[PDB]
Parts: sequence; C-alpha cells; structure tokens
Amino acid sequence: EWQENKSWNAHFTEHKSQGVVVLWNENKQQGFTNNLKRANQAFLPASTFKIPNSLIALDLGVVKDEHQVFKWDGQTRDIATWNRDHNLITAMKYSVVPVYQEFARQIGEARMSKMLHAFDYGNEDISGNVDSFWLDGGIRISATEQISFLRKLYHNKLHVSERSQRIVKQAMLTEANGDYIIRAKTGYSTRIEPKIGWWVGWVELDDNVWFFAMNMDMPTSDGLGLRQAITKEVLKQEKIIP
Ligand SMILES: C=C(C(=O)O)[C@@H](C)[C@H]1OB(O)c2cccc(F)c21
Repeated sequence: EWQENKSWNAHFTEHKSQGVVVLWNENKQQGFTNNLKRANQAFLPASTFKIPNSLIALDLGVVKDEHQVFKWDGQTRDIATWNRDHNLITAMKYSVVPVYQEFARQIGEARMSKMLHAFDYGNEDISGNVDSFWLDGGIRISATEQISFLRKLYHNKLHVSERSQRIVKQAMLTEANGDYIIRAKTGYSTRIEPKIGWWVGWVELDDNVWFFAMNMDMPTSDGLGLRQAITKEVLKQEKIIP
C-alpha cells in the first residue's frame, strides 16, 4: 500500500536540497514516497492552510463568492502583489496572508477549531494567535495527512457545502493543458524552524487522479521555485505528466 522509491532523491540532490514527495494513485489506492519517515513528519502548514481556511470562510459566509473584493488595508508589505485589492482567486494565487488573517479573525477560534476537527486536519491544534497559528502556532500536518485531506476535498466529502468545495477547487487551479490539470497550493514556513517549503494538491488525468504533497528544506527564499520543479521531475519520472 506504501512503496518507498529512493530514486527520487536525485531530483532533490541535483538541487542541493532535501525533502519528501508523496504521491497517491487514486484508482489503485497506492502511495509512493522517497522517504517514508519524512512523509509522516508533521510541519506547520503555512500557506497550504489557505485551503481549509478558504473552505471555512466560504461555508460560514465570511467569503460570499470568488468575486467578492477584499480591499487592501493600505499597509505596504514586502510582497508587492499583496498591496492591492484581492478576490479569492487572486488571494490564493498570490498567497495574500493578510486577507486570510482577517478571514481567520472573522471565523474565530471556536469555529476554526471545530471545523479543523471535522476535517480531521493534521493534529487539529489551533493554539497560538487566531490570525497566525498556521505560521507560528500549534497546528502540525504531515504530507500523508495533507493527501488524506485533499482526497476528501476532491470527492466533496468534507463537512462543508458542495458549493464551498467547488469554489476552493476552482481557486486552487494552477496549471492546465491538453494532458493534465494541476490544482494545488504552495506554502512557505519561515517563522519557526525548520524553514520549509510545501506544494500540495493533485494532478487530474483523463482516467485517474494523482494526489501529491511535498515539503523540502528552504533556508532562503531563493529556492521557492524548487517546490514545483522537484515535484514535476517526480511526476515526469512516474509518467504522470510528459
Ligand atoms: C508566496 C508564497 C508561497 O508561494 O509560498 C509565500 C511567500 C507566502 O505564502 B505562504 O506560504 C506565506 C506565509 C507567510 C508569509 C508569506 F509571504 C507567505
């Protein structure tokens, strides 16, 4: 049911990097990873939490639809794309932390905790600031646990509306062509060691879906593009994408 494939380490080593990729073949109900230990190591989710946060915001009416505008608060932040109005689609694309921090404040700690329990999400612990616990609080989730959560989202089985799940899956759209569709979210955990990058989501094929979750050590922001590059080398090797 789980296979270790250490050959994927080469993709990591060729970029002087260390990390884990986890794949799940939905049709065959079989998982593969280069590191069975790290595949099950729980880390801060960082911006991958915008997936559950979006779902909860939509289901509780904090976000009405994917077109509602959240106006910039006028504070100039480091990331230039954040210094403008956003909707749910662009806030996911540009990973606009302050938008989601306000979502979390409006959700509140009681409802946030109850929903993460209902979602079976990671260690289910929201200790910390209600508007930053996914960055520097108590919540921890492993790559295999991310896959468990994403599979429920794919099949509309989370304990929120079908509509909320469809809208979040739309907002996760990252790449599509005549071979595949990727729906995914990146994450970058810098506030608490060890600094890591994430990419989690799935690849839709004509006749199967392959779920993925990867994380890797990320001592500087220079290597953020390796999150997608290394994952794509694995997907290419496994003939999931050409
Ligand atoms: C764009 C991002 C990405 O692609 O990861 C990062 C930089 C962004 O998304 B989160 O992962 C996050 C958390 C704190 C701060 C922060 F700027 C981010």
